[PDB]
Amino acid sequence: EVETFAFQAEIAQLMSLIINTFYSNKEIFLRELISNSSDALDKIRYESLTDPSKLDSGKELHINLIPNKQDRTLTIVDTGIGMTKADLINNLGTIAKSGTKAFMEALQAGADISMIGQFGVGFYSAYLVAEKVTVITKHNDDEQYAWESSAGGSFTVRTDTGEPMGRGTKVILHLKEDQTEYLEERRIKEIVKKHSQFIGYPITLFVE
Ligand SMILES: CC(C)c1cc(C(=O)N2Cc3ccccc3C2)c(O)cc1O
Repeated sequence: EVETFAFQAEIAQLMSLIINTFYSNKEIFLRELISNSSDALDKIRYESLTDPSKLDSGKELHINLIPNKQDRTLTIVDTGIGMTKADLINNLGTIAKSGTKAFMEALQAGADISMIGQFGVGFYSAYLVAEKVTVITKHNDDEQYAWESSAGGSFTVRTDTGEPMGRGTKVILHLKEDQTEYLEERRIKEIVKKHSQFIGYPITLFVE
């Protein structure tokens, strides 16, 4: 069973801006996803301090970067808190309506696209490089779900019968044809060092 949803008009607008604005500094997408992963890992870590059973779905708190040149995908995996069905539908747990509004106001007053993450809508920077994004997620309080969107105003949600993950979020970037540099090991290392050097969790870059 696949449910199709319309993005709120503001989010559809934000996505169209990201996809259609000329902006060469696309590499910032990765730091935005690593930042989201790090936030989700902080959440599970903090909740686990009063309830250790929250880590029964996995004790390791980490980030994996998985390039696949055959599929032309870059996948960002974490073992953070994950998201419920309600969170996914509600703009992947972001303050997207108010954040978009504030972001647009900032862009009028001298901000640029790289500042997207300051407004809580950094996830959408995935569309700088990806023609389609798949989000697989597992929260302790819910079952596993796949969110998907190629933009164009809509997204889908279905139950994911997996590859079960114990807990966390997997972001699969189906890269645009001209963005395959982000599958190269030396390029990924360079971007992690430039923008995400000092992060509170291990980042493992998988080799092919
Ligand atoms: C898709 C994107 C928004 C994203 C989400 C997560 C995620 O699971 N969460 C849950 C959570 C709880 C508190 C604070 C932030 C977050 C983000 C993720 O792990 C990675 C992502 O790219």
